[PDB]
Amino acid sequence: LTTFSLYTIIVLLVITSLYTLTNNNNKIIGSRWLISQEAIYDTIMNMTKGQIGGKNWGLYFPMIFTLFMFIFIANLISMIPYSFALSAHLVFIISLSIVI
Amino acid sequence: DESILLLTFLGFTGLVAKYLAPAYKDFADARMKKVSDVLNASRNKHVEAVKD
Amino acid sequence: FYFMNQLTYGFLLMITLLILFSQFFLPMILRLYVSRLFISKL
Amino acid sequence: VSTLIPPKVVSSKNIGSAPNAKRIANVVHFYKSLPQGPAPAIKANTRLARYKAKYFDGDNASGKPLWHFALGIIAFGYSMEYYFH
Amino acid sequence: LQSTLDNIQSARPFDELTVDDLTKIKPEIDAKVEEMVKKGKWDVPGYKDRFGNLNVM
Amino acid sequence: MLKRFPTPILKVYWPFFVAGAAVYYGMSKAADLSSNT
Repeated sequence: LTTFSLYTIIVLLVITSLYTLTNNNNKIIGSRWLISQEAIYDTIMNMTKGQIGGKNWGLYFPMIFTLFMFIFIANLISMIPYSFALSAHLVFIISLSIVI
Repeated sequence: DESILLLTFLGFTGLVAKYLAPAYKDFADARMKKVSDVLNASRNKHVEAVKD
Repeated sequence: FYFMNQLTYGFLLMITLLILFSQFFLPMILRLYVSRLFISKL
Repeated sequence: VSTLIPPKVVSSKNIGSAPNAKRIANVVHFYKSLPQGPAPAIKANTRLARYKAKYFDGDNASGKPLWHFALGIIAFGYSMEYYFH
Repeated sequence: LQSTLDNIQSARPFDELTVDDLTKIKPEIDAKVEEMVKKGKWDVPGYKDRFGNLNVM
Repeated sequence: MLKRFPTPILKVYWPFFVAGAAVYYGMSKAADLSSNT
């Protein structure tokens, strides 16, 4: 077992812990934990609507969403002092850039 | 050696609970009241349209 | 050392979050968009 | 030339106008709406659901459980200190 | 329409209604959501005017 | 839980998956050529 893959499992547990416990029984009103995700979705939406500006602009809008959130969450866990570096494995992040 | 960064973390989160939490509280309350007021007002408006 | 380890589990969780956020977490808020818009437009 | 007759042509008029479409929208919108906050399901438990109902509703909505989650990492990684260094 | 007015009188859960109850009262909601995903018009036009984007930028 | 939607990830996101497999094959070449350092 590796602590790094365990950290990725902790990341996916936080991903469960951002929307399921957020959404009180599918309510219209948009509670406080959902307001932040609303702001994130809007600041990525209005960003890439003007960035690539295509007629087919939204077709990579989930991708430009999900490539952000990994770096958004993995730099919220290494912020703990008693932690190991998550995204400071430069082989991994540079290989991600190579893939993209 | 590593608990001193933990002490900076605890003091910083205390400053967060002092400063950032009421601001995001007020932002969420303002947007909550705004969306609820608009969503109630549109319903009351077309209830009055039904009455018309 | 753990180049295969980090790279392979990173590939798995990248494609996992791709399909996961795509099928789940963007349209679960787009439902809120279309719902609030359809109530406000009546 | 005779007594012309538009007082009673309402029966087949009532489709095309704009309040007709709004009316057939909102008579459908009103019946399935729950009356007075009914069926809200205020009690639920799935071994993690009382945590949500006590902490993660719009009433409390405070980030202090993340604090506890941060404390959980202080429970985790520091103990991983005890497992590593 | 008098019954419609009485229905609007005592059946307004404007703080506790479910969007799944909106999909249940209107499957047109689900159809427009799924088509809006599948075509890729991820813009929600005519939303930002009365329902602001409340984002950072 | 969450309403699963068939959102296009196979008929849209093919070449990044192809690039991920090719980078796995390049890591096969690298970890069979430069992992003995």
